[PDB]
Amino acid sequence: AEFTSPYFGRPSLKTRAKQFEGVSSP
Amino acid sequence: AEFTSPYFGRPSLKTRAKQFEGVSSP
Amino acid sequence: NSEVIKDLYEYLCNVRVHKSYEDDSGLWFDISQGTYSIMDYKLGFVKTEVIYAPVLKQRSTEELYSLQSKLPEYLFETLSFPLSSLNQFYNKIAKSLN
Amino acid sequence: NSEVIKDLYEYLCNVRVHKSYEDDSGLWFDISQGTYSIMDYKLGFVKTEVIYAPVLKQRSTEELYSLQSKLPEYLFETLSFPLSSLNQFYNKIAKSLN
Repeated sequence: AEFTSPYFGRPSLKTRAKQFEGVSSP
Repeated sequence: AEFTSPYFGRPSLKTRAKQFEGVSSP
Repeated sequence: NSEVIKDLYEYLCNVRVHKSYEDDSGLWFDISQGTYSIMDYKLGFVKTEVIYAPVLKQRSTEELYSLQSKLPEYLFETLSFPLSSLNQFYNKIAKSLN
Repeated sequence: NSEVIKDLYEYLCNVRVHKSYEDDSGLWFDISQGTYSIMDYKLGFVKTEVIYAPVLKQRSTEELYSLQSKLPEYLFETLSFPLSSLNQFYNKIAKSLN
């Protein structure tokens, strides 16, 4: 199969998951 | 295991999926 | 976790994506959005530009009358608009239903 | 389809649930919400009542300054509120970020 551009191509909020690395519940 | 009340217990919008039975894309 | 994460999106945003599928035209979503006034519609993504298609054939006459009185008239026909307007489109539906 | 359905929720509602987990206290969600101003927070559900916990320790001083100027002050501390206020809470964050 050939590469196809994703419908939602912009950088998502998936990158931000790392912000919760060391946090615990309050 | 014993039954436990779900956190989100109200009737959801999952029931409405049937509304799209016979519809096709425009 | 996928089912409880969708439950959160419903409580947080009053919207539920029933399912997705990709036809020849593009990627499509069956969607319901609520407040008790509820609207069912499809969103198509063609490559991007967005197609909105109301799902009204099943709704009763009383249901259609309530929605029509408050919702913008264009929400009862098919509509095409740019992807950059999708969040406003969501908010307009949300504001109109509540 | 779960990954593209989450992409739709992000474009439609400017919110992303990174993951869920259930500890002794209850069911928890890591959440980011955006417009480019972005806020990261946890929502806890205890059985129901909702606990909001901002995730700010990682953010830079410039980032914190911008958010603080526009967002309501209580959004920078832990907060507890009823489940029936969750959608308004989402909308208040959305309106403040945009």
